[PDB]
This record gives sequence, C-alpha cells and structure tokens, in this order.
Amino acid sequence: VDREAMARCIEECLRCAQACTACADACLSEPTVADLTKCIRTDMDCADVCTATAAVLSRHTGYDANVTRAVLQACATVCAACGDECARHAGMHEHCRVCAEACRSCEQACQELLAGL
Amino acid sequence: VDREAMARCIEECLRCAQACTACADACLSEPTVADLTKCIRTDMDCADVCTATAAVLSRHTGYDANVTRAVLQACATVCAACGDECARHAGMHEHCRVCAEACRSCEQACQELLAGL
Amino acid sequence: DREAMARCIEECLRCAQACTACADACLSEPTVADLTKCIRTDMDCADVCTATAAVLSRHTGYDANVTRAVLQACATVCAACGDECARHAGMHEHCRVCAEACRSCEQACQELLAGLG
Amino acid sequence: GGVDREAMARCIEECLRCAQACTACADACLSEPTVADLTKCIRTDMDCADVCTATAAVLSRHTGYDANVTRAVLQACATVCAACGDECARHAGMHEHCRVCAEACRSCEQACQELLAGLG
Ligand SMILES: [Cu+]
Ligand SMILES: [Cu+]
Ligand SMILES: [Cu+]
Ligand SMILES: [Cu+]
Ligand SMILES: [Cu+]
Ligand SMILES: [Cu+]
Ligand SMILES: [Cu+]
Ligand SMILES: [Cu+]
Ligand SMILES: [Cu+]
Ligand SMILES: [Cu+]
Ligand SMILES: [Cu+]
Ligand SMILES: [Cu+]
Ligand SMILES: [Cu+]
Ligand SMILES: [Cu+]
Ligand SMILES: [Cu+]
Repeated sequence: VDREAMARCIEECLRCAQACTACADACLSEPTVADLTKCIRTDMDCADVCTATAAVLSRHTGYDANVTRAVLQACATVCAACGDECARHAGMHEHCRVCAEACRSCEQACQELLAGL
Repeated sequence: VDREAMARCIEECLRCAQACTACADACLSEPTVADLTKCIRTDMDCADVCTATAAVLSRHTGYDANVTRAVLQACATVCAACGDECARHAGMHEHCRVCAEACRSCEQACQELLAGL
Repeated sequence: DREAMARCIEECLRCAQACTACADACLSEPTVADLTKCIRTDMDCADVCTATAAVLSRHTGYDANVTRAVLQACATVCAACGDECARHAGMHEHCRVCAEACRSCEQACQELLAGLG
Repeated sequence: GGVDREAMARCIEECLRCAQACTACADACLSEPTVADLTKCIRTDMDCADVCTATAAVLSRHTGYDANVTRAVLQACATVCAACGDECARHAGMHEHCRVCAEACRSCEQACQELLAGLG
C-alpha cells in the first residue's frame, strides 16, 4: 500500500476514535440515554479498535502484513457496525449523524488499504 | 456463553500486554537493539491489540458477535506473530522467551473463545 | 522500585479493564440515566490507566518528570472514579468492585510517586 | 462556556496531529541505521502519542465534567509534549522526521497550556 494512503488511513482512525468518543458522551447526556446504550457501547468498541489500528498501521513495514490485514479487517468490521448503529439515530441526533459519517470514512479507508495490501 | 473462557481470555490479554511491553522496553535497552526492531514493533502491536481486545470482550451491552469475532481473530493473529518473532530471540534474551510464552497462551485463549462462541 | 513499577503497570491494566466492565454494566442497568457520571468517569479512568501502563513500561529514570506527571494524572482520575463508583456501590456490586480496583491503582501510583521523589 | 469549548476543540485537534507526528517519528527512528542512538526519542514519542490520544478522549467528554481530572490530564499532556519536543529537537538537524515531530509537540504543548490557563 501507498505510504500516503497509510498516513490517510491512520488519520481516519485517530479521527474516528475521537468522533466515537464525542458521540458516546453526547448520548450519555441525552434524556433518552436508555435508548442509546448500544450506540454508546459500539462507539466505545470502535474507539478502542481504531486507536489500536492507528498504532499498528504506524509501524507497518510490509513484513508480517498478516498482522496489518487482521487489524484492518477488525477495524473495518467495527467501524461498519458503529456506523450502522449511529445511522439508526442520525435523524434524531446530529451527533450520531456526524459519527456515522466518520465511521463510514474510516471503514472505507480500511477497506481500501486491505484491497491494496 | 462460555463465560469462564471469556474471563480467561481477558486475563490472558492483560498478562500478554504487560509481557509484550516489558519485552519491547528490554529490547530497546539492548546493545543489539538494531537487530531487535521487528521484535519491538510486533511487541507494541500485540500489546495495543491485547488491551483493545480485553476492553471489547469486557462489554456485554448490545453485544455483536461480528465485532467480537473480528477482534478475537485479530488478537489471535497478532499474538501468533509476536510469539514467532520473540521465539527467534528467546535463546539470547530471557525477556523474549517470557514474552513468547505469554503470546502463545493468549493466542490459545483467543482461539478457544472463538471456537466456543 | 522495579518491582513497584511492575506492580503499578499491572494495576493500571487491571483498573482499565475494571472500569470498562463497570461502565458496560451501568449501560445495561434500567436506571442507566442515574449512572451517567459513573460511566463517563469510568471511561476517563480506563483511557488514562491505559496510557499510564504504557508510559510506565518505558520509564528509564532520566525524564522522571514525564513519569511523575502521568502518575499524578492517573492517581487523580483513579481517585475521582473511585469516589463516583462508591456512590453506587451499595446498589450495584459492579460499582463496588470497580471502586476497589480504582483504589488499588491509585495507591500503586502514589507509592511510585513517593519512591521517585 | 463558549471560548472554553473552542479551546478544547483546538487542543483535541492538536493532540490528534501530535499523536500521528509522534508515531511517524517513532517508526522512522526504528528504521534508521543509527536506531541505537534514538531509543529515548522512540520511547518519548510513544509516551507522547499515548498521552495525546487519552487527552483528546478526556477533552471530548462533557457529561459529568470534573475540572480537576481534566486539568491533571492536560498537565500530563503538556509535560510529555514538552519532553518529546526536547528530545526530537536534539535530532532535528540530522532527521527531518524529528524536526517535524518537535514542531507538532510544541504546538500541542501550547494548546494544552492555553487550556490549563483558561479553565482554572
Ligand atoms: Cu452510534
Ligand atoms: Cu448514536
Ligand atoms: Cu450520537
Ligand atoms: Cu454515534
Ligand atoms: Cu524481549
Ligand atoms: Cu518479545
Ligand atoms: Cu524479542
Ligand atoms: Cu463508577
Ligand atoms: Cu458499576
Ligand atoms: Cu464503577
Ligand atoms: Cu458505577
Ligand atoms: Cu523525538
Ligand atoms: Cu527523534
Ligand atoms: Cu524522528
Ligand atoms: Cu521525534
């Protein structure tokens, strides 16, 4: 994969983690928090996996590409799941709309890197 | 289910992350550090993925087996890779021997949970 | 102090996991709306403990100012998280357990702070 | 209030940029033939990236806000960014990756210090 595409994917992961954390926090402050618990949980998983993925991608050398691939697959899966749950709430909550978009961009960047590896 | 296997896997991830970070640090202090850079990188990847995996496994609200499986697969893959690289240096460095064993035990615990889910 | 360092790293990793588990358990409570500060403080504590475990693993003794500043942050957040979990500990065993993990990590951090000088 | 939330957003952005700069520097140092001379740089890069990502997360949360916690995390971030900048600056003449990282650390340090002065 391109070193520039790798840097772009790292940036997407770092930004997606932050977007998810912001959304989880916003959901926690909603009066309807009891209806947003899966959103919050999936936000937390996505942040944790994105954070790990950003770090792993920063050290990618092409040797043991199996590690990089496995981490990207996990990140794409969690970003997709988080985006799906945020998108369910996006009509009611702008924070969920914003987070869904960040999750989709990270998902796509991870898939692009997976295809290029 | 397999609540005991889940608890065991979480514990293994926490132990493995510490073993990996200790190994990375010890490699950085070796006079032969230039020969240990893949070990260091893979140690760091393994610690990062193990701590994310322990976090994801600890969460039951809004459980999504797709996420759980993907993260476990990533953890098993990175633990296997880290174990392999540490094992190359285990004859020369006790820190690498110890880390390899921790990686193998975590790999097996992840695989066991994957099979039981 | 190498033993106290290893103990503190272990405490930080365990405290992060305990906080994650508590946050998740609170998210699944029907009274989740009453537990939002607990959840938020759990999330902060996990994030700070995770960073602290990593930073302590690389401590070399020179640049003790980094180690001290991170330990102070970890002790502060652990104490705050323990205080908030303890508010709910009579009603929720998960909060009781989490408070105890926060206290043990707080003390391990303070012990290292006193020994670094 | 309003000015605080904008200063927080600025600091979050700086932390995310700084973490990436630090991880790029750490990786580049690991690939240098002179890696044995760059081990403190690598370690401090990793500390800075870890603390920056934690700090960005803490700053993103407003539910149940506790200024004492937020200040302690910002102090840690300011301290580690200053330390990382100092160590990268030692190598900046020889390595562009270290020069770039030093500048990112200084900008993040200042954003954290701005928030420390303003909150608090
Ligand atoms: Cu969501
Ligand atoms: Cu949402
Ligand atoms: Cu949201
Ligand atoms: Cu969301
Ligand atoms: Cu080792
Ligand atoms: Cu190792
Ligand atoms: Cu090794
Ligand atoms: Cu709590
Ligand atoms: Cu709890
Ligand atoms: Cu708690
Ligand atoms: Cu609680
Ligand atoms: Cu540096
Ligand atoms: Cu450097
Ligand atoms: Cu550098
Ligand atoms: Cu640097």
